[PDB]
Amino acid sequence: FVNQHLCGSHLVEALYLVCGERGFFYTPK
Amino acid sequence: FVNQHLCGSHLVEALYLVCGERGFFYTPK
Amino acid sequence: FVNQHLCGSHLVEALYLVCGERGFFYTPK
Amino acid sequence: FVNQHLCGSHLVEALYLVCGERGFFYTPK
Amino acid sequence: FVNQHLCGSHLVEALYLVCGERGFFYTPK
Amino acid sequence: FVNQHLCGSHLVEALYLVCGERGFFYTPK
Amino acid sequence: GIVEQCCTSICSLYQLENYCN
Amino acid sequence: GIVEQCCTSICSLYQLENYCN
Amino acid sequence: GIVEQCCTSICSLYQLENYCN
Amino acid sequence: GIVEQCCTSICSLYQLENYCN
Amino acid sequence: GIVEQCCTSICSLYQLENYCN
Amino acid sequence: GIVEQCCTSICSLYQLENYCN
Ligand SMILES: *C(=O)CCCCCCCCCCCCC
Ligand SMILES: *C(=O)CCCCCCCCCCCCC
Ligand SMILES: *C(=O)CCCCCCCCCCCCC
Ligand SMILES: *CCCCCCCC[C@H](*)CCCCC(*)=O
Ligand SMILES: *CCCCCCCC[C@H](*)CCCCC(*)=O
Ligand SMILES: *CCCCCCCC[C@H](*)CCCCC(*)=O
Ligand SMILES: [Cl-]
Ligand SMILES: [Cl-]
Ligand SMILES: [Zn+2]
Ligand SMILES: [Zn+2]
Repeated sequence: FVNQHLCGSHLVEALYLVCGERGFFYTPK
Repeated sequence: FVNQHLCGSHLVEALYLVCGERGFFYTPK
Repeated sequence: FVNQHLCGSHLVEALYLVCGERGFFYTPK
Repeated sequence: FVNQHLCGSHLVEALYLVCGERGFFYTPK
Repeated sequence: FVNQHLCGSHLVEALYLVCGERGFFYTPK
Repeated sequence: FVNQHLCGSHLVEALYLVCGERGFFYTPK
Repeated sequence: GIVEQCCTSICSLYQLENYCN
Repeated sequence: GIVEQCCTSICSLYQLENYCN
Repeated sequence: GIVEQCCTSICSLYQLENYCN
Repeated sequence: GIVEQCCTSICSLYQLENYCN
Repeated sequence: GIVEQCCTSICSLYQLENYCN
Repeated sequence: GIVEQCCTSICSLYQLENYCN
């Protein structure tokens, strides 16, 4: 799904700004 | 230090494209 | 000065996520 | 609406590049 | 089409990261 | 050199908005 | 607002100028 | 995961905190 | 073009290489 | 201004919230 | 090149339009 | 770390793939 890929692209940058020093994990599957 | 914050903002997007369905763990310095 | 232009480009996106429905007024230097 | 949020994310960066020194205002509601 | 414009926005940055020194060409029409 | 890579990443997005349907040829240094 | 205008339809750069300060 | 949660519906920043390390 | 190819379906990085200079 | 303060020092969420409406 | 000119000096809309097709 | 290596030197696709799951 292309639109799912687009939202995940915005999810990653949102997580990076929110978490910061702690870091984050992204796992679609 | 802001320029590292900007560089990390581009790194996570690059990791998102490279990894895809695998996912990643972002751990900054 | 370009690096400020890049920093401002990241600032507006950060403001967009933080403010949400409130909105914001971006006034550069 | 998530897709509305995505377009607003691209609206902010488009406004920043177009306006420049004048600045801009974003107000969804 | 707005959603077509959004995908092209992500296509350009994906091409830039993939191609690198060679460069790339984007042509919707 | 990373800061040029970041600047080029913003340049292609700026070119994408400016050109629109015309398209562009990105040839880095 | 801009959401009902420039997201349902693609806005030109001139139409984007209406939302500068 | 986060894709089924924060993409079908808009997540608050507090909900985004659930995916930090 | 790339819009009809890599936007209707997700393209691999190898398929993205077809549009480099 | 936001540029003078946040492009020299990393602004957190609570600092950036000062500039919202 | 666009990099030598626009990554050292801020290019406006009309400068960036030079590199379109 | 990824920051110490890739924010000082340009990391390619194969270097960035090292940090995937
Ligand atoms: C892996 O494929 C995840 C399994 C669930 C897929 C959900 C697809 C839709 C996700 C929502 C995207 C919203 C885009 C605005
Ligand atoms: C606040 O919610 C604004 C009221 C109108 C909502 C419009 C929602 C749809 C906006 C268009 C989004 C287009 C995305 C490509
Ligand atoms: C110029 O208009 C190209 C002709 C074909 C238009 C295709 C429009 C749809 C493109 C897919 C967009 C997918 C967004 C997730
Ligand atoms: C002087 C030019 C800008 C570079 C700043 C120095 C490099 C970053 C500091 C060292 C890295 C660790 C950051 C910790 O917070
Ligand atoms: C020398 C490293 C890059 C920093 C450039 C100097 C800081 C920006 C100039 C002062 C800010 C006002 C910009 C006005 O146009
Ligand atoms: C010292 C501050 C950062 C600027 C680095 C020097 C400018 C970029 C090098 C010259 C441009 C050509 C790059 C070739 O790979
Ligand atoms: Cl999008
Ligand atoms: Cl940057
Ligand atoms: Zn940047
Ligand atoms: Zn998007």
